Amino acid sequence: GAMNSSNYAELFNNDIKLFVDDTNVYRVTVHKTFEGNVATKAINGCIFTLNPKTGHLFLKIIHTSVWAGQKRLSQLAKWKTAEEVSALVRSLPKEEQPKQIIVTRKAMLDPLEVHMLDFPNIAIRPTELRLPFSAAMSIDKLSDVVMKATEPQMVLFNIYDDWLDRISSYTAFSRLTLLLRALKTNEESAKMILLSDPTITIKSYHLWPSFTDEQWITIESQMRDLILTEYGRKYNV
Amino acid sequence: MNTVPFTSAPIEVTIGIDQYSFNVKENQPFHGIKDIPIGHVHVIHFQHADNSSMRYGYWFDCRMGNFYIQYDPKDGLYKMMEERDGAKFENIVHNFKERQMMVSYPKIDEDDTWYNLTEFVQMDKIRKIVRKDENQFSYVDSSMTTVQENELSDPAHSLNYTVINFKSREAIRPGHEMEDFLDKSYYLNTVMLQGIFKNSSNYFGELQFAFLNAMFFGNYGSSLQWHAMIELICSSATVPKHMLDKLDEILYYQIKTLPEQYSDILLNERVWNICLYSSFQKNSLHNTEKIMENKYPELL
Repeated sequence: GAMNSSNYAELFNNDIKLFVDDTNVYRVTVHKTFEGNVATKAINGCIFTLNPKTGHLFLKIIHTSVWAGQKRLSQLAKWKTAEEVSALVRSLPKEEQPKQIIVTRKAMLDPLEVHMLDFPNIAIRPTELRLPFSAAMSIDKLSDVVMKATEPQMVLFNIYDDWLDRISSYTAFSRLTLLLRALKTNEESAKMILLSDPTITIKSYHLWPSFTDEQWITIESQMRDLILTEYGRKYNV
Repeated sequence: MNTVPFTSAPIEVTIGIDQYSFNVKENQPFHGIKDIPIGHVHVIHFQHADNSSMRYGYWFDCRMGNFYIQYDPKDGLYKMMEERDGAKFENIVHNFKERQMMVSYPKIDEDDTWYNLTEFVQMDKIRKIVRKDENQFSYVDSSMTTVQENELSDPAHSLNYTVINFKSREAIRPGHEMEDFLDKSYYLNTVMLQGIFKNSSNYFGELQFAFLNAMFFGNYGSSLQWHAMIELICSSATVPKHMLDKLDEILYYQIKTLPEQYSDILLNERVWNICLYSSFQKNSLHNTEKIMENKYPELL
């Protein structure tokens, strides 16, 4: 059944699993037409498919061409997500195929279940966790590869950089969720915290800066303060 | 007009014959039911006064043999049996009729209710859903599970309804996942109608039989099957016009006949709301929508 606070350690056990977030698959700008009506223009999107144990990120770029001449796009986006995740599982060797796929939005359950009928032993699960994976497009290098795509493309990343050389998956996932939660609550402030010290750079093969263990504690503190500051604004408490 | 004699009535019991029912007292001189209309299946059903649990009964067609009921004190139920001796049977019935120890199948001449509930139901189809090939009649009760319910435990006592599963390889063509899930026309028309049922009459016969088992025995699995077969039609964008018009009539008589007090347990809110208000066929079931809105507006 549903993944929650109670069964959280299950994310970091040795059973292969993937999170699938469809938030950024169908993306539009809303604008006025010449006649003063409203229309949308699609921009490139992405499926965010993540192994929370290894940090392996399967970023399937959704090019605006996949929407051309299609109707009910927000519905189609769920099915195209399910199609691409099914295609990704079939592309993996059997011993790399997930035993579970956790969808961040309940509306993905039926589309993914129907696309995965060929895999009856892969459990499709919702989560009660409110995960901030919508903020993936606030990671500059992920945003850059999505916007520059001229065709459908899969790009492979490790969303934890080299962190697992020093910390456990549990701690790496907690750092990732805190960074993404901050970027989601106040993107400008979060990016300011991450790049304020020019001496700390992002390696060409990394997503995040090369912080020492001590600098990560300071960064993590600054992110928690940002989240509480913002919370005391939303609610005035 | 055919007769089902009873040897005796040793235990107090409510007896149903199709949509009618009669209370019989312990050792009441009851010897059966006469004037049963030829040309339809019938169901004779029982609920003991001392254990209202296990409604049970027998589907039969008097054209297929001479049937009688006899209480079995060992198995503790009223059993249907076939009398192979024609003259013995005619002599039993004539005696009981002469002594007027039989109730008359109380059909009002204007009333097409039973025809309308059993229009497509054929004994030969019942005998494939309820497998006991040594008898020409079919036993059903409250507790019998379906082949589908057993998949998700005694196979000899199962209801072998056609398995319908919207999230199954049978229901979904590879490469048409979204299309086949949101529009079930290929599942209805190619898999079920052309493939398994061969024609709409057999499909309707099974739908009608599932409803009747749900209503007469409170058979939960039958109720699931009745709703699945309705939902498969209402969720198909492409259905022959004759099937939609016939479905509206079928469902109208089923909703008309259902005891008002059993809507809570025999009607699935989700299926009916979806079928009448959201589905492709939301505007194709005028008679059913009108009787449902006037009789069960709470459910909707």
